[PDB]
Amino acid sequence: TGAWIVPAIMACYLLVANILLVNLLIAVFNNTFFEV
Amino acid sequence: QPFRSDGRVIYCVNIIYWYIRLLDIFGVNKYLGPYVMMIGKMMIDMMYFVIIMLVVLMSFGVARQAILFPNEEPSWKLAKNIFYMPYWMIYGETGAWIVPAIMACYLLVANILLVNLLIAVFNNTFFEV
Amino acid sequence: LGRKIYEFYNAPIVKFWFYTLAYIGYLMLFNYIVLVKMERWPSTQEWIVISYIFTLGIEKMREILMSEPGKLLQKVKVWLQEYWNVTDLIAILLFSVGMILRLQDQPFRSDGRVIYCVNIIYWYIRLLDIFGVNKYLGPYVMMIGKMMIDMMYFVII
Ligand SMILES: CC(C)CCC[C@@H](C)[C@H]1CC[C@H]2[C@@H]3CC=C4C[C@@H](OC(=O)CCC(=O)O)CC[C@]4(C)[C@H]3CC[C@]12C
Ligand SMILES: CC(C)CCC[C@@H](C)[C@H]1CC[C@H]2[C@@H]3CC=C4C[C@@H](OC(=O)CCC(=O)O)CC[C@]4(C)[C@H]3CC[C@]12C
Ligand SMILES: CC(C)CCC[C@@H](C)[C@H]1CC[C@H]2[C@@H]3CC=C4C[C@@H](OC(=O)CCC(=O)O)CC[C@]4(C)[C@H]3CC[C@]12C
Ligand SMILES: Cc1cc(NC(=O)[C@H](c2ccccc2)N2CCCc3ccccc32)no1
Repeated sequence: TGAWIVPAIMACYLLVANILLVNLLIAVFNNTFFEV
Repeated sequence: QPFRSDGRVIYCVNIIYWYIRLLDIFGVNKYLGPYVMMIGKMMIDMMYFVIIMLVVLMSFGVARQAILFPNEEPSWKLAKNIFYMPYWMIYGETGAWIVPAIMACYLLVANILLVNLLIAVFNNTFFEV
Repeated sequence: LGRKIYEFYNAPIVKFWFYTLAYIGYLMLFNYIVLVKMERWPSTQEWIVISYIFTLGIEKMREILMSEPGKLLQKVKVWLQEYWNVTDLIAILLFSVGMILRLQDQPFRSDGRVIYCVNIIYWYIRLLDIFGVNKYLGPYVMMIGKMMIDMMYFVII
């Protein structure tokens, strides 16, 4: 009936877990290259 | 036989070079030539990266092989384990907490440091050529 | 000929290459004593690693004694201002604790083996300080140094 709160959790997990934070990390480690 | 299998293996390792040899021709293409020279610079860059990658990675691998499987007899299969098992350790898993610190540092320094260092290195080498 | 030998072996580059060949041998013997069996009494390959750690401890004591300031606490603080000296001392007391636990019977031998297995990690990481001098590896070592602080601030988020 209302078993749809869980796929929203997996959907936000896929949205913010790798696809945000990992690309933030290559961006951070790319900016620190030329400064040193 | 069994020298026919050795000749087949030598043919099978020669076809690799006879495919790699096409990069010298590709070196003349206005769009492939920069990529061939980029492979040429990235070979030296990855060669210098490989020492730090080994120092980071096979030390843990030795740590995993000395924490787990504590009864491995002296044989040459130990070296094959310590540079084959951590190569495929993606799917692998009172005071029994020293091991999760090892996995935690492994996840911290193995991919999430060295791989991003590698896209950073290969991104800096783009505009210079 | 003796003057030539003494002039060769007192050179700093010769000392550096001799010292890193002795490390490479130390890493080899430490890998051997963490992969092969370990009994009530240590083998030759483990007594060599024990003697390695004890002679470095004596060398670090000579670094404590033979330095520039005259006060003992002042020269101790000056030597401990460098982070690598701190982690080297931490590894020396860690190895002596692991050896003392290993010299006892079971289950303390497993604890000594675990302490050896966590000390080999630092004794591989210590090579980054040497790599810091390579014209091509030194930038990468400093990049690891900045990326440690960057990943530490990233880890909270
Ligand atoms: C840090 C990087 C650059 C190199 C790491 C090298 C190690 C992975 C090697 C170097 C010394 C090797 C050991 C040297 C000697 C032996 C004995 C060998 O057994 C025999 O030769 C049987 C006969 C006998 O000696 O009794 C089995 C492999 C083993 C443990 C080797 C396992 C792999 C080791 C630890
Ligand atoms: C900077 C330098 C000191 C690095 C080079 C290290 C070598 C000088 C060491 C490392 C491994 C050592 C060996 C490790 C084990 C043995 C076996 C040991 O013999 C036994 O234990 C029983 C007899 C046997 O079966 O050999 C005799 C010494 C020997 C050859 C050692 C001789 C000295 C070696 C070659
Ligand atoms: C000059 C720099 C690059 C250092 C070179 C170090 C090597 C000369 C050492 C380091 C590890 C040593 C090995 C470590 C352990 C063993 C096992 C040892 O065999 C045993 O302990 C089993 C019993 C037996 O002796 O038969 C024989 C010597 C050997 C191969 C050693 C031979 C000498 C090695 C290769
Ligand atoms: C045990 C053990 C450790 C070790 N090596 C060092 O920890 C280090 C070193 C590391 C790599 C290459 C060369 C030397 N080293 C040895 C002597 C004391 C000392 C002083 C200042 C800086 C380095 C250094 N050898 O056996």
